[PDB]
Amino acid sequence: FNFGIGYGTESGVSFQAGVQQDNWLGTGYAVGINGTKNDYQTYAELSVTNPYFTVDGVSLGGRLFYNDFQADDADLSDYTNKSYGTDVTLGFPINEYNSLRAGLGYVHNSLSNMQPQVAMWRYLYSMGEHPSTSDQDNSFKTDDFTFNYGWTYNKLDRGYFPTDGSRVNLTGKVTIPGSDNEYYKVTLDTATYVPIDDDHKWVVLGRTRWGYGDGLGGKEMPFYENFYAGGSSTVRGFQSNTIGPKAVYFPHQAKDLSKSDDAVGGNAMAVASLEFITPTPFISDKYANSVRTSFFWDMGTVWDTNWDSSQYSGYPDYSDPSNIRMSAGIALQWMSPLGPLVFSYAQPFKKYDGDKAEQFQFNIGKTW
Amino acid sequence: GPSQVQLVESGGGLVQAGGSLRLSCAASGRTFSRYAMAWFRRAPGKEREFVAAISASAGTIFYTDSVKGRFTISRDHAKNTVSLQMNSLRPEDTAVYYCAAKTGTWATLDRRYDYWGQGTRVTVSA
Repeated sequence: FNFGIGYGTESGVSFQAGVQQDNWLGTGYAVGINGTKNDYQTYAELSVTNPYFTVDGVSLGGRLFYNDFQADDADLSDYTNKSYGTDVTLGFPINEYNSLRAGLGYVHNSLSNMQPQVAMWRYLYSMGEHPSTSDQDNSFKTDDFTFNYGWTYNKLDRGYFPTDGSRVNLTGKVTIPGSDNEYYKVTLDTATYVPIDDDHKWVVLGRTRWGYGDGLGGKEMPFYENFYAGGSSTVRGFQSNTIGPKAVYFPHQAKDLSKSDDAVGGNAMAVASLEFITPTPFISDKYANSVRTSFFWDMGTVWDTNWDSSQYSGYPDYSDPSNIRMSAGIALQWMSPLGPLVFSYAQPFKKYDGDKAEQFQFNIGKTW
Repeated sequence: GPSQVQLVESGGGLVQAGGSLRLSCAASGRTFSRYAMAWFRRAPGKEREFVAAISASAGTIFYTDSVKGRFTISRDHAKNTVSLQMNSLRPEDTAVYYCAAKTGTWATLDRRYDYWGQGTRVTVSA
């Protein structure tokens, strides 16, 4: 039973515990139970995998999970999403640097505590529901079935502090007819290290992250699948999830709407980053593999392709993709004897109304 | 000092129908986290209802239609201190006004807030 604890600006205090047993009872199958807790998320799963579905090396694995998400604690317009479901996925190895995934999933979503807002209600209207705009004490449940696929490319020279090679992850999903929702969702992550000097102490890192999803036949993608940008892992110098559309709230009685700086996310995202890794200035004793220093330029955007700017002239056009946030700063990573250490200082030099600045960001971790 | 987060309401009292009152609320002790803060109220016969909220950044302000246009919620320059300026009051504003705090985004439901104050009485005479 292995644990882990962490503390950072993006998710607060993280707790992790799990255990893995292979060849369970001499049957070939592997079993595991894993759980994670955030300031905004509690997650737990149970998996049973067969690495010999075919002699060719194809694996057939199952998953049973529950997830509780409290959007207010992630700094989004308030709502609660308690979900659970199952997943069956095949994994195909292609070569040393490539692998594929194909699977089917079921997921139930229980939504509650939705503070009425325009974009969120636009999705609900597309689902035939007509909840009041004056009551946060509401409820909406869905049951979906999905096809899931993924591709992983990885040819790095080493896992920790890579100096050369690229990493690419592609994931996609789409609902199967008969589900409640009708939509698709795709994401692309890339990272490319290029060494400048012969000794690989000066390195250029280029990272990209893309996401796009949309509904089918009148329906929209559910707001609880939105993408988010801003924070330590996307655009440093911005508070986690602040980048993109902000909530437009309905009035409360027990066309007059309220502006806000509460992020909500969007169904389209584009994030890029250029990082210049250098040797640490006074720590170059020739055994400096424990620290990595870099300067970076981050940028990203998140928009709502279904925002109807004409009906909401008094409020920004949240469908425009061109409001590109940008930042620049410094970062230090350290494999210290107390655990992994990462911190950065960044300044946003391109902001938009409502965006929340967070110049200093860090993450601390311990594994036992 | 206190053994937990404490919210202390100040202001309030007796005012004429068309008068004004300024309430305040402050998180006692030392809190290193920024809180969204809100005002609720419970009338003599009715149940506890929402009045106004303001985000931690103060960028989001929200009122119930009853008091919209008459009340004004604002964050003080100090840590986690909010005020509620109530103008053109009315006998239907009489109630115990409670202060509520919350880390993360604001909300209208009382169960979403993590800390509450003891409340202050507000009385409006016809």
